[PDB]
Amino acid sequence: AEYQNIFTQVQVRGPADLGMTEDVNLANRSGVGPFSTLLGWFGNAQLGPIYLGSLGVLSLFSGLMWFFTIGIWFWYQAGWNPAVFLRDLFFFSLEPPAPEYGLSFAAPLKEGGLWLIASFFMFVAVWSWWGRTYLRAQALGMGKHTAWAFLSAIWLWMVLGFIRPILMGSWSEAVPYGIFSHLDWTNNFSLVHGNLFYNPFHGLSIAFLYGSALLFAMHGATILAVSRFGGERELEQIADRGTAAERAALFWRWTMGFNATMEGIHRWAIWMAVLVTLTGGIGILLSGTVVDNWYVWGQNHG
Amino acid sequence: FDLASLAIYSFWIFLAGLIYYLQTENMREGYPLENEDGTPAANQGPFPLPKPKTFILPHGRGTLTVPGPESEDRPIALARTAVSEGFPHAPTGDPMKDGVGPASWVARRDLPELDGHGHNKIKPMKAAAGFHVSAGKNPIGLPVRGCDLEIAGKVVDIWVDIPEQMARFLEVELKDGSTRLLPMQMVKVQSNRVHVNALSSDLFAGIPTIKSPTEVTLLEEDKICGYVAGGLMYAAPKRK
Amino acid sequence: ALLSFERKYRVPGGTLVGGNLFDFWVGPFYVGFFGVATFFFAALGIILIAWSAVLQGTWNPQLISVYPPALEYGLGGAPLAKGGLWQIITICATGAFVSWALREVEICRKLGIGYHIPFAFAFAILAYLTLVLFRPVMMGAWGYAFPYGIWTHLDWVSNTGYTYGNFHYNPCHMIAITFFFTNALALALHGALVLSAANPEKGKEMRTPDHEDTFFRDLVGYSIGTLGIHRLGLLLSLSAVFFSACCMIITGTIWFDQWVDWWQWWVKLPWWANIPGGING
Ligand code: BCL
Ligand code: BCL
Ligand code: BCL
Ligand SMILES: CC[C@H]1c2cc3[nH]c4c(c3C)C(=O)[C@H](C(=O)OC)c4c3nc(cc4[nH]c(cc(n2)[C@@H]1C)c(C(C)=O)c4C)[C@@H](C)[C@@H]3CCC(=O)OC/C=C(\C)CCC[C@H](C)CCC[C@H](C)CCCC(C)C
Ligand SMILES: CC[C@H]1c2cc3[nH]c4c(c3C)C(=O)[C@H](C(=O)OC)c4c3nc(cc4[nH]c(cc(n2)[C@@H]1C)c(C(C)=O)c4C)[C@@H](C)[C@@H]3CCC(=O)OC/C=C(\C)CCC[C@H](C)CCC[C@H](C)CCCC(C)C
Ligand SMILES: COC(C)(C)C(=O)C/C=C(\C)CC/C=C(\C)CC/C=C(\C)CCCC/C(C)=C/CC[C@H](C)CC/C=C(\C)CCC=C(C)C
Ligand SMILES: CCCCCCCC/C=C/CCCCCCCC(=O)OC[C@H](O)CO
Ligand SMILES: CCCCCCCCCCCC[N+](C)(C)[O-]
Ligand SMILES: CCCCCCCCCCCC[N+](C)(C)[O-]
Ligand SMILES: CCCCCCCCCCCC[N+](C)(C)[O-]
Ligand SMILES: CCCCCCCCCCCC[N+](C)(C)[O-]
Ligand SMILES: CCCCCCCCCCCC[N+](C)(C)[O-]
Ligand SMILES: [Fe+3]
Repeated sequence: AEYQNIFTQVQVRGPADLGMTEDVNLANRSGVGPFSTLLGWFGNAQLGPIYLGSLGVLSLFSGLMWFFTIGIWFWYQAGWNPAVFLRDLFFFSLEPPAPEYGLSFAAPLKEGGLWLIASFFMFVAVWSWWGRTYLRAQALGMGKHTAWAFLSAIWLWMVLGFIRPILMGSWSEAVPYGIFSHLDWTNNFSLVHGNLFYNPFHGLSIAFLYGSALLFAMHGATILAVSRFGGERELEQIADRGTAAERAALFWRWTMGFNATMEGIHRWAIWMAVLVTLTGGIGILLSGTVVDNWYVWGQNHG
Repeated sequence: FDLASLAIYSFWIFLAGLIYYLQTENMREGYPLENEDGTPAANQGPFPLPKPKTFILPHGRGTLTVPGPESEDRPIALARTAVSEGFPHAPTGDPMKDGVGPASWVARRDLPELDGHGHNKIKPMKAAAGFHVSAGKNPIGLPVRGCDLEIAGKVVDIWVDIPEQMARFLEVELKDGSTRLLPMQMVKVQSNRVHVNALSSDLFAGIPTIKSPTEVTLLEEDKICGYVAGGLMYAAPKRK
Repeated sequence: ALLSFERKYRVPGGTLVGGNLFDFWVGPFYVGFFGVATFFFAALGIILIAWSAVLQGTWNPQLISVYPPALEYGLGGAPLAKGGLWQIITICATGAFVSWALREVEICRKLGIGYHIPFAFAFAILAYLTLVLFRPVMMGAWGYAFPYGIWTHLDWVSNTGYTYGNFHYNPCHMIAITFFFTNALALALHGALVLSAANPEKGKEMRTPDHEDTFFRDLVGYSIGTLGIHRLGLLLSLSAVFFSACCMIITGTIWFDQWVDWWQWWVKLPWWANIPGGING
């Protein structure tokens, strides 16, 4: 049983790490939290601290209000019955306004007006969380890659429930707030638009969701294959190539003819994932607006 | 040819542009390619060498520029087995001691890696105030057995990644009372022994030593690690 | 040609089959017995696709479809133009994939690195074998397998899933999806985190790993660690594919109905039997 660095053998533990200061407003930084011996089997045991300033608090406030808006609507649709509430929890659904309400905000509360209010609260939670992921990196002297890669995911989200329904002309076109209901909507959307499998931006989004899973299995296993030389210390391998990085690249060069660097596999990785929703966003923006039937269009063009 | 037509064709032109960016970014080490005698290769492919980039290294350690002129900065005791290219190069001496094949090290910085605050990243636990084994079989004091099934020493310390609170090395006390370091990723900790399938006991002393007792350099780490992993190929004559 | 640091690694040793006979490189590509084999198996399979292409009568990659035998051949064999080519081609691909993971293992031995990689690939091989072997056999016929066509294999996914109402309601399908999304979420953050430290703001020195930990602690309240995120990436990606393999192996053999019917087990549950109110009452 030649040990494989999947789970830790000996967890060790000392003083909590308070982290870099740099320019972080320590006033807005919470204290350090408990240590999870259970999470130490897989990674770091230390829990916390968190930052929580103006932006994070605005984010969690609206984010909660989106959650309590959808929930109270479930609580209403269940006759306020704490047993009907758990029965149908995955069947409840806050639906946007019916189409002939268009993009009007005068749609009544119980018939679309509540969807507009959670969607406001959720719009604010995301974007001020997005602003948070940016400032967190500024405060520490880091590049902004996290916020940029996050704006990739926001993009398909702004498309589903905002940009595309606007261009379609009614809120009805957005995605309902419900477990099963949003899946029904996803099925319906492909049928309405002539089989999405033929939307060439969808078939790209898939290649990247798959390829994102290919690449992290590739990368996650490689770094574990060369952790026996400190390979996970990627910064100092970037800084100062060690046999770990040389051995990682050569496995791949011998295996498939070409290889990355310890920096550059991170560019492959950021882009492979980011492209998932960049293409996914484009193919959805284009459905119903410019292309009605993707299968028929697949015959006209290519 | 419509907006969606335009779109998709544009995305594939972007995409080809992005793969071109990424491959060249991934040429900032090891390039240009060399002949097997170590002079510039005739042929390099279609992707060019990337424009240098620099990293300013913290704690005054300087700056890195890549691609820069590559040199192994170490004697390589190996030699072509073959006239034309593509064949093994066989080790001319002891590959383990000489650092080749699965035993390779890199001339890394003979300095220790520093954390954010400028202290050594790695420290033996009995130099790391407050650090202790927190779960799983605490291995200090355990005899260390090699792949010959004979004992090589006894564990005296655990060397920890402070910022990240992980066992990295077992310090191991050999027959002469001196010690070597053993990678944690290369040992099996058991209730009554530590087993090292990579080396036989007789080899434990060929582990490269550290020139100081409470720190280790990246140069040292690299020598210590590649040698232990070199035993999988090279101490297998003794694995039964 | 070689990477400027590659020479000291091109040593003899580490082969699993054939001793030193195949211990060499072709350009950057290692050879070894299983690259011999990979070449053989993948060479044959490509010929028989080219054959299967001259029978169909088209040399367009986007129309070429090697179809599995008819449902009515059960698990037998078929003529080359009625499934036999799909059957051999499937055997060359399985040979090519297994060979490829084994050649990788020789490479792990020569370079003295972990065997994590070919083990992770082997999950992709299980997934393939699940759709082309384990599932069709359990159902009793090769014809239940997906064809080798660029678009026909998407029609196969299409046709198959809509046999079960919405394949969305398959509870293992949702666990596989959740893992696939979370893998992509994690690969984005993790590449972005390293790049944000390797390439800090202008007028700054290259950040450190502590700077990485603090970013994520500030952001979400926990840093899994640089070793943990790579274990997480591996666990995440293999779990997606293992639940894919689950979600399919149980579909057709031990579950037959509209996959949404499965979720009557929660609704008809006794402790809220017949209540007036909600969606289902
Ligand atoms: C996984 C569940 C379903 C499935 C459902 C879908 C759906 C749904 C979609 C695809 C899509 C694709 N699928 Mg499929 N597909 C499956 C099984 C496979 C197998 C296989 C051996 O099992 C292969 C090789 C492919 C191959 C492919 C490509 C045509 C395409 C992009 C994949 C990608 O980037 O993946 C990640 C891999 C990488 C990034 C690495 C590079 C992969 C290369 C491109 C694969 C080349 C195959 C080549 C054309 C055929 C072999 C050449 C031979 C010598 C003849 N599918 C099973 C049956 N697949 C998408 C598409 O565009 O379809 C037209 C799409 O929308
Ligand atoms: C029957 C159903 C249809 C179909 C209909 C659709 C539709 C409709 C859509 C997709 C889309 C997707 N499809 Mg399809 N699809 C089908 C068949 C498939 C198959 C397959 C094997 O058959 C596969 C693998 C896929 C694959 C995929 C992905 C490539 C893509 C989703 C990317 C993603 O991560 O979204 C998930 C990620 C996001 C949605 C981004 C979220 C970002 C936001 C900002 C995060 C908010 C969090 C929130 C505030 C909560 C915080 C809570 C607190 C943390 C507690 N499709 C068939 C043909 N598919 C999408 C797409 O882009 O198509 C082009 C899409 O919308
Ligand atoms: C109409 C379509 C149905 C549906 C029906 C199905 C069916 C049917 C199946 C899936 C399967 C999948 N679906 Mg579903 N699914 C739907 C909606 C979705 C949506 C969505 C957004 O709505 C998503 C995200 C998904 C997600 C997924 C994943 C769970 C899974 C695909 C990955 C996988 O299995 O990889 C597994 C990976 C492989 C098979 C790849 C193996 C590759 C081999 C080992 C190597 C190939 C090398 C190649 C030949 C090399 C070329 C040369 C080199 C490139 C040089 N489905 C709708 C409702 N879905 C599939 C699944 O679970 O499969 C197990 C499946 O069969
Ligand atoms: C490459 C694109 C992929 C991706 C990327 C991506 N996502 C990202 C990022 C990136 C790069 C971030 O930086 C950003 C982030 O912050 O990451 C940590 C994020 C993120 N991606 C998220 C989700 C997400 N990403 C997804 C997808 C993906 N994101 C793509 C696959 C998906 C789906 C559907 O596949 C989801 C759900 C979030 C984790 C986060 C964005 C967070 C945000 O803006 O949140 C606003 C909300 C709040 C601040 C609070 C909400 C509160 C809850 C509603 C309350 C419920 C809890 C209950 C009341 C608790 C009770 C008491 C407890 C003690 C139990
Ligand atoms: C389990 C996590 C992910 C995973 C992991 C993974 N895959 C891997 C690896 C790893 C860790 C490798 O080491 C290995 C590799 O070398 O990657 C570069 C591989 C790899 N994954 C690949 C592809 C791939 N992986 C996929 C999936 C996944 N791979 C998972 C998401 C997918 C899809 C559809 O999701 C594809 C297409 C290859 C690039 C590579 C394996 C290359 C290989 O095996 O080459 C040997 C075989 C040949 C050179 C040719 C075989 C030719 C056949 C005989 C004829 C064609 C038969 C085939 C069935 C036809 C298909 C037709 C299509 C229309 C369907
Ligand atoms: C314990 O119970 C209580 C009551 C305390 C609870 O809190 C329980 C709560 C719940 C059970 C709620 C759980 C929620 C769900 C099951 C719903 C799941 C939701 C989803 C899966 C969302 C799917 C996709 C949603 C999308 C795509 C949203 C897009 C948002 C828009 C981009 C935002 C745009 C904003 C607009 C249009 C607002 C317009 C108005 C302005 C002023 C701008
Ligand atoms: C068990 C339940 C099954 C579902 C799966 C649950 C896991 C949730 C993952 C969230 C991804 C966000 C965190 C992962 C991204 C970490 C980014 C990173 O690169 O971390 C490096 C390290 O933290 C500093 O060095
Ligand atoms: C809410 C107060 C947070 C401080 C508590 C610190 C928790 C660390 C306790 C160590 C316990 C280890 N254990 C038993 C959980 O594995
Ligand atoms: C940044 C990494 C680049 C990897 C891109 C992989 C391309 C996969 C090709 C899938 C083809 C999609 N489509 C719709 C044209 O069939
Ligand atoms: C892009 C998806 C599939 C295309 C095949 C993969 C590209 C070939 C990779 C091997 C290149 C090695 N080589 C010959 C350049 O040295
Ligand atoms: C989808 C993965 C394929 C992307 C191709 C990326 C680069 C391939 C060619 C690299 C050339 C390496 N070489 C042989 C010049 O050393
Ligand atoms: C995935 C785990 C979730 C991590 C979130 C942790 C938040 C940190 C808050 C710790 C609180 C400290 N203290 C003592 C003020 O309670
Ligand atoms: Fe990494």
